[PDB]
Amino acid sequence: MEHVAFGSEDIENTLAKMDDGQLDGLAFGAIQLDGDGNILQYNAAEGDITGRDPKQVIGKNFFKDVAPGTDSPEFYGKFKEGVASGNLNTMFEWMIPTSRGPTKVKVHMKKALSGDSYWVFVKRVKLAAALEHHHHHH
Ligand SMILES: COc1cc(O)ccc1/C=C1N=C(/C=C/c2ccncc2)N(C)C\1=O
Repeated sequence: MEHVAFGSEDIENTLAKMDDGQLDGLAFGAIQLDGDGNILQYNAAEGDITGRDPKQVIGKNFFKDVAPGTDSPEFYGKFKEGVASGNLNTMFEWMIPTSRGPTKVKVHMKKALSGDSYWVFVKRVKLAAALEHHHHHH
């Protein structure tokens, strides 16, 4: 009846009942990974922004092709980290380097309700500028 909300208290409960059709309707990115990190689900929204295909990512790991070079303890490490505890709950910002240039965004990974899957949402942050903070060598 109501619309979906990013980082909602019942975001998983809602999506669990919703299918791929509605998922793509979302105004944000949604990616479901398995215990190993294999792309189980992929909403069109994210596929459009990033430029990746859902039926093409299916089976492939998020750090395998979906994100080459993301095999760090900050991203990949956290993913498997929570999996060991049985509740991958992490919320931080990530940099998505593209052809047009790097752009900061919001990343949220919450383990599914069934436990045999993990939800990964992504929302582009607001526009903003920045400067350099370099000093003389010491
Ligand atoms: C939450 O993070 C993401 C969500 C997504 O949906 C897609 C991507 C990323 C993150 C990253 N993607 C890349 C590189 C992609 C690439 C694609 C095609 N050719 C060369 C490189 N790097 C370095 C990332 O950190």
